[PDB]
Amino acid sequence: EVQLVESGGGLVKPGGSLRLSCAASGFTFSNAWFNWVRQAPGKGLEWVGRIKTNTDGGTTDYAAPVKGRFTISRDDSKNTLYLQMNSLKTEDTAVYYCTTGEPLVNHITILDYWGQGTLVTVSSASTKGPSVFPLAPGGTAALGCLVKDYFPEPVTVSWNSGALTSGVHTFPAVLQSSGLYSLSSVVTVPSSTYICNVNHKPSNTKVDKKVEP
Amino acid sequence: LQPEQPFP
Amino acid sequence: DIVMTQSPDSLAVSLGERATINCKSSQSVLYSSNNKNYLAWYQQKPGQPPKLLIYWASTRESGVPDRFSGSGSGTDFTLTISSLQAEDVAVYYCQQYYRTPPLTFGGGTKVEIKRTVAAPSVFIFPPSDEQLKSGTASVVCLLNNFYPREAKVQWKVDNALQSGNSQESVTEQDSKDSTYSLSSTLTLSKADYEKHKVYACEVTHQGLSSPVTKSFNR
Repeated sequence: EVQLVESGGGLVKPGGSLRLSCAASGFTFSNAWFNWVRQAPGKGLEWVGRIKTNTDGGTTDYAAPVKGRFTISRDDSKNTLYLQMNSLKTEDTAVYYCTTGEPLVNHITILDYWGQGTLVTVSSASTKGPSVFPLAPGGTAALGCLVKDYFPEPVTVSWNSGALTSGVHTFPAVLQSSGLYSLSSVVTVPSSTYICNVNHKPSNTKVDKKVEP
Repeated sequence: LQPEQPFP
Repeated sequence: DIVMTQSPDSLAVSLGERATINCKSSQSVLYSSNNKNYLAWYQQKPGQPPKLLIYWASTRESGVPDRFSGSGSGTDFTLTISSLQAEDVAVYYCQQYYRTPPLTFGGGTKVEIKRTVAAPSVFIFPPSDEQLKSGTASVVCLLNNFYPREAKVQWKVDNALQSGNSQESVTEQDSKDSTYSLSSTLTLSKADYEKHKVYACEVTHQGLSSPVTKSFNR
């Protein structure tokens, strides 16, 4: 299988620097032209930049709102692609994807393969872990966890280590007046067994809260 | 000009 | 700098029926030397990266079900999903690769399932004791598995209607039963939460003849 796995996303202040990585497997890394495409929350896809094969001189091209501040490089020996962001602005806040075409059919601007994406938050605000509060208790009960006052996004929530997945709803975080995020996660039926596994990686918060009546 | 994406 | 345009912005089609998405390029993408349209389509499910569906305007990517079809030429293109399933709910993007860099995309078109009206189940949660000891109280109201998305939530403290101390968010459309869920949180100071006694969440929706209230005391 083809795998594009990205890392290095997180919080960074305006004017700072941050390097995203993209580790590739399942195809010839050295014959691929790699792209970075980003997506601001609730907005569209915008191509950031591109690097050609080293055989083609490792040429890099960048989109206008990003030229002069962003740098793309490749390490064919490690099958790792880099996106190096400098002079960061709040409008650079987005999910960043690495993406490439299958080199065996010579796809250089047809985007066969995408990574899962990593979120970059450009803010002067500071990291804060969440507080996790239970939500307790036709013929259906509701229970859950409330994940309050954290920054930045994201939080990953799972139920029972985790799966239990049926009847679960994890809601989009809401940005409160405080400038911190709050979300909730819920499940169902009158039974019993229910642990919510909350995790906020920017703050190394990793909490398992047991919801009981 | 011609597009970059080659077509086999 | 080819600009890609898409229409409509949103689409609700019944299960098994046909969804049609349009894409326009600010200049031709056809290229007369061969007769190939340099245009692709991507499907982005919620919380996932785009997945390539179609390229060269009508070449279906490997593994993509045949209910997905692409057509058009020059500046006008169409993606057709002939027998729409619940798993096909996503935002679909077109992309030109005619004038190489930059790669440019359209604004996307959201495709959702049209479905029988479903009334919401309603649940209300008082604040935890874990939160009250910290000077704020969050009462949550859950509107579960309803359709369509439009719902109104009204908080009442001692039968006094509230305005601007709740916040809500809505799940994207469920990939199985095609329903939505909504979560509303009213946040008060521990002082103001204790000054009052009854906490009501009132819900209005097409599927309810009269509003639904769920309440508690303390």
